[PDB]
Amino acid sequence: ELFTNNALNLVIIFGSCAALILMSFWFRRGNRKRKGFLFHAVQFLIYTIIISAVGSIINYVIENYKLKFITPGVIDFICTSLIAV
Amino acid sequence: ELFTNNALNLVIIFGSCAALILMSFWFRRGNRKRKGFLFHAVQFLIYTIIISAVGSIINYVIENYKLKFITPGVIDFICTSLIAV
Repeated sequence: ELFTNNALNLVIIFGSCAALILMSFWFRRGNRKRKGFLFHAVQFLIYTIIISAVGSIINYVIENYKLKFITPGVIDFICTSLIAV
Repeated sequence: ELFTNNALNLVIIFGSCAALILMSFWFRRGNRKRKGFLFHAVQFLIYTIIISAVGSIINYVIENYKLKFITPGVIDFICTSLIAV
């Protein structure tokens, strides 16, 4: 659905939009338009936040529609692999 | 069956085809037709991916047809032995 899916998503779905806003701010770089070290650190941090939110997003999808065969072990393994990469 | 088995296989069965495509690409070697060190490393990695996918493939076979007497402990022991070899 659309309204029911949005209601069940709670703030997990809005995490992607918030992270997009944060990425736009980092493109503006906030206080000063610079990059190096800490900039990459905070970018990696909010990417990890993106993946953490996506974990709950996909956890709700197979819980509110159908369990199917996702076996969330594999998706958390994939998320850890992406974080490592 | 054929259609039901394919539907229940999900992307685990297609992992073998994807790995075959990756092996063909490694035969083409992608950027440059060379080998050594990292080439063997990535080949071992995608072989491990093959075995990991086959684990779930065989896990679904005895779950959707009949449990029988496989005792998945022995098959994971065999897969670990093959990885070590």
